[PDB]
Amino acid sequence: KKVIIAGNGPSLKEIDYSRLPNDFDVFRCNQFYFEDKYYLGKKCKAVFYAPSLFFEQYYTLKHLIQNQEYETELIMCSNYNQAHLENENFVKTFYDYFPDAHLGYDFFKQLKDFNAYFKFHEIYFNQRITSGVYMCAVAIALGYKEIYLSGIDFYQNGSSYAFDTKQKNLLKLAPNFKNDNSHYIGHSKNTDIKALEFLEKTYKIKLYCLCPNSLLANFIGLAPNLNSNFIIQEKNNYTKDILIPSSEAYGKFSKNIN
Amino acid sequence: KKVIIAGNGPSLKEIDYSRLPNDFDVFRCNQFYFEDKYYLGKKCKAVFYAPSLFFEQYYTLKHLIQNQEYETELIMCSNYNQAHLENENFVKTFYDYFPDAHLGYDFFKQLKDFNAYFKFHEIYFNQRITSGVYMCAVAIALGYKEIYLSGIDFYQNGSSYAFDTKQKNLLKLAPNFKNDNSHYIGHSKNTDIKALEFLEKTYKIKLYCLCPNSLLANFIGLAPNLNSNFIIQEKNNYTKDILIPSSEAYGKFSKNIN
Amino acid sequence: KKVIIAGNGPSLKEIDYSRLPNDFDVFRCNQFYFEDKYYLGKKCKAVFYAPSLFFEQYYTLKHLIQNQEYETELIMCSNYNQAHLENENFVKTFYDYFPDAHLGYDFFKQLKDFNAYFKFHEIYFNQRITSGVYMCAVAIALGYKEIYLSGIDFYQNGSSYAFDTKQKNLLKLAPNFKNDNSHYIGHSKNTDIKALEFLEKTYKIKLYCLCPNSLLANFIGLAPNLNSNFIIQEKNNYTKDILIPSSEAYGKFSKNIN
Amino acid sequence: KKVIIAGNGPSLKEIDYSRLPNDFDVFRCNQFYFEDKYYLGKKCKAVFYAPSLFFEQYYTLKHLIQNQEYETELIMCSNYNQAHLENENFVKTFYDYFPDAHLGYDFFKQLKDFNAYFKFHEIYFNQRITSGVYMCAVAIALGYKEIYLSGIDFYQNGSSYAFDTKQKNLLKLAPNFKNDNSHYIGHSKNTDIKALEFLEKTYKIKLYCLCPNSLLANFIGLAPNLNSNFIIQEKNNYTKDILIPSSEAYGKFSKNIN
Ligand SMILES: Nc1ccn([C@@H]2O[C@H](COP(=O)(O)O)[C@@H](O)[C@H]2O)c(=O)n1
Ligand SMILES: Nc1ccn([C@@H]2O[C@H](COP(=O)(O)O)[C@@H](O)[C@H]2O)c(=O)n1
Ligand SMILES: Nc1ccn([C@@H]2O[C@H](COP(=O)(O)O)[C@@H](O)[C@H]2O)c(=O)n1
Ligand SMILES: Nc1ccn([C@@H]2O[C@H](COP(=O)(O)O)[C@@H](O)[C@H]2O)c(=O)n1
Repeated sequence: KKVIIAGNGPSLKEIDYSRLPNDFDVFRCNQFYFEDKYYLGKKCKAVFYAPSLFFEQYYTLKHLIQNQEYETELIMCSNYNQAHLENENFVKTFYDYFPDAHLGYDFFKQLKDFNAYFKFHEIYFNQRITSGVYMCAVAIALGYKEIYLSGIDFYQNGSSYAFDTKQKNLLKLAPNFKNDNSHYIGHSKNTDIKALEFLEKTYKIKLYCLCPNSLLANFIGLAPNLNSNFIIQEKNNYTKDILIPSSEAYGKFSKNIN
Repeated sequence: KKVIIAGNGPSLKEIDYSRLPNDFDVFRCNQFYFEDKYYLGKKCKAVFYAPSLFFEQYYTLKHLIQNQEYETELIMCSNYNQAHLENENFVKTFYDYFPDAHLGYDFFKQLKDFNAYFKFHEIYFNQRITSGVYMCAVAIALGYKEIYLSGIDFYQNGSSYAFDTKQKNLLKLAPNFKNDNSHYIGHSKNTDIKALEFLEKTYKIKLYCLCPNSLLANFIGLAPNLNSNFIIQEKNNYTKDILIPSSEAYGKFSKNIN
Repeated sequence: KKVIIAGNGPSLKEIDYSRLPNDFDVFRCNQFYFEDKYYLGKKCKAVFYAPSLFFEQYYTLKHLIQNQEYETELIMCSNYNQAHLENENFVKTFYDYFPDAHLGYDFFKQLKDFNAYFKFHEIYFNQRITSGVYMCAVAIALGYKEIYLSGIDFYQNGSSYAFDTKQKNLLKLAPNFKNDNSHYIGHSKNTDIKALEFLEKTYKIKLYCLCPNSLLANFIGLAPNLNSNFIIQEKNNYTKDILIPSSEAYGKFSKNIN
Repeated sequence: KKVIIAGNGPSLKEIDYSRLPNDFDVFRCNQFYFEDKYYLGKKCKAVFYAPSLFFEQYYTLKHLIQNQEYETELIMCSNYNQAHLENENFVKTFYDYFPDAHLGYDFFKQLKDFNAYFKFHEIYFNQRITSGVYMCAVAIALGYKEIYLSGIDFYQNGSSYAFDTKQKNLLKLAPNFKNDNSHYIGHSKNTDIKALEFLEKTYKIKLYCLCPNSLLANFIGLAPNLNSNFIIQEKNNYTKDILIPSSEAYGKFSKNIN
């Protein structure tokens, strides 16, 4: 199958749907569910969460599924086996706390050349790919060959996500969202582009751009027009903030955070 | 073979023996040996002990076997790979301290969907299945297809086991037994029933109820009447309290408790 | 092949050599090299050392081999995977510090029933088999079927080894040798005999006794008279004390002792 | 293929090139890149770095490759699984920090007899083979059969490398280079020679000497004259000091040093 990999940049709201492939899987990450409409449908092949709020995102995802807001086959933690990026015990006990999820690194590390590329840039130059690029790597390891990108906009003029992230619960869990620039300073356009180009060339897969007005389109060729249809389903009374587990839950998980 | 899984609720003493299957294995757990009569015979396929008193139960079981009070093929520790439920070193060194026993989780974790079901409810909602339900999961992983339940009564009106648990040694090892309600507050009827229903539906096995007067019978269909016979053998001068290992034994095991 | 397993009791010096099998391997343990004559030849199939002085015994063995006093194919550490019996890091890094040796437990644990037998008696009853019995278990795991025993005398009237153990270096490394009873209080005749009987019956091997005047002969049938010959080669200017590694060597090994 | 293994002794500059084999791979180690000319070409099959400065050497190597000063297929850390020789966490997380490199011990330990030989001499006698000998062992494990040695001179009259090692960055990272004798006191000619002889005899490979005026030639037969040609390419504006990673990089790696 073809895969659609979606960041949460503004271009998530400016997909050119006439270019949407006929039969695809969808990869979403992080606060994707803050979206005000189902820009890519409610069915996900995989959802990816950073290690830092994985405990609360997993909880929240279960509520989303129970609520029939989204479905997903795979749940991925976007880890790297780096002490500075993730809690060591969290990773060691992962499959025992989250038996229906995966460590994304199980797949990422299958791309040796890209693992090496990432680590060198991260460790020595503080140049860190974003989640969207990480999902691409995992897609490639899973055997996907045609990758359609959207919602990747390189944090222009602030973090500027495709939705309002200033929500009480997320702000309390992750105070970095209080300010306009909440993402890692080590991210950049060039870093993401160079990484994507490395992946395409190294693993001989194909990248397409679904959003013609995104800066991404200056670097990645457009998905072909197919005259596809898409009705964007609206959302109302939806989950638009992360949920906070009880203090008893935190206590049971306390060896696995910080 | 068919398996009979026995909790230690009052219904252990009100089995409808005309419904006992012809050829079965028996699973017992915890203080099963406190029973005043051999309500299910002295031959067990497996005995299951919680991690918390495993050290003393193993010792006690060896005495029971040496004494010809019970026989058993398998000895299981009912663990979950959760730091809040069990001592980490205990689990790591288990097969070296108890070479003829098993960690039950070796089998429980083979039921991925149920492992995930359990962990989510336990961690986030403090809803904990009971040992009887854990034995069912292990039975399923071992390949059993027809499961006959008894002694499961959901702790109605106190812990109310089928025997007197207020015994000197057990009270000293586990002071929680001093009070009428000694079991985990996180247990409940709904939690056990929902879990059992999940297992039956997910793994396409069959559950039966051996005790028509138990509340369990409101939820699980009765084992068919077969006109089976059973003479309940009495017990006298039997082991009705847990045994306490020497202080030298505790010293050797001290890295594996608390 | 048949194997001769030798403790270091007084009966080591009263082997009835007319009963020595025609083609055998020899297992020796601990301070075997303190012997004043080659009671079993200088060629060993295996030598076994307790964990406690393994570091110095390995060093000493290399000197014995370099000196052409003994040869051996296998070097075994007689471990049990018990924190109270052996240093944990020592066991974890063993093959990296001693690449041509083995942990005996790699073989001992292949005898599940006997592993369980040992652990239960050791942990709960403080009944500890001796090295001679441990070598028997390892012999069985290695596939030996006929086991000829000597030098097993149950520490009658003191530790009373077949040689003088009051040597400067051994006394400094292991002050317990200063007193007449230097062995573990948890050893006994009954414990060794019961264990040997368990092994013979459980693994359907054959035990023989090479020393007709040893108390062992009250329990184990005599090796058949074959009219075999044996000239006991004398030893002179031989290594009769353990060697002590340099303080630099101890420093490098310091994580692996105590 | 045949392999050329190069230490960084003065004889690196006195190779008899008429003896250079026709088709070979090249192994270099440590500060090899300090060389003022390409005494063995810019193409390496493998480069080996000691654990102590591996973090900075890896960084530096990437710059050398980016700069087209050298190429290499394999990057090896010359480790031994010894706490006194290398940082434990460094070794445990190695493949996650350096995904395109190898722990040399993965290969060294495949030579059991030599692993045992090394450990015994190192631990008990403080007799430590040099990197050149370590590369030979790894070459043998990789399947090389004909080994041509150069740049091995046993540190005569000081460490006396084939280049100036008194460089600001190396001196700051490794103050031992400030003095004329900066190498391990535990190295010696006899130790290296005995080890090389052990390897040749044990693994039935062939050693040759490329440098007729080196003391090595008193012990190892000369590579046959083949009338081979070689033009030594000069180096200018080359990297002649190790590079120092940023303080942010050190912070991310801080669990893996000291
Ligand atoms: N303005 C934005 C916001 C998010 N994104 C991308 O969306 C993905 C998910 O966002 P976060 O990793 O910050 O949660 C990342 O690739 C991020 O870089 C973007 O490209 N431009
Ligand atoms: N009154 C009781 C007592 C025990 N039981 C069940 O018997 C099994 C063994 O009891 P404990 O896990 O508390 O040792 C559990 O399933 C427990 O819930 C019950 O269902 N009702
Ligand atoms: N008097 C003795 C001395 C040693 N032995 C046996 O010789 C073997 C080696 O002695 P030690 O394990 O104490 O080093 C053991 O089986 C020990 O019990 C014996 O049986 N009688
Ligand atoms: N004067 C020298 C310098 C280095 N060498 C060898 O070059 C190799 C690399 O040097 P170092 O391991 O010290 O970095 C080692 O084998 C070292 O012994 C040598 O033989 N004589």
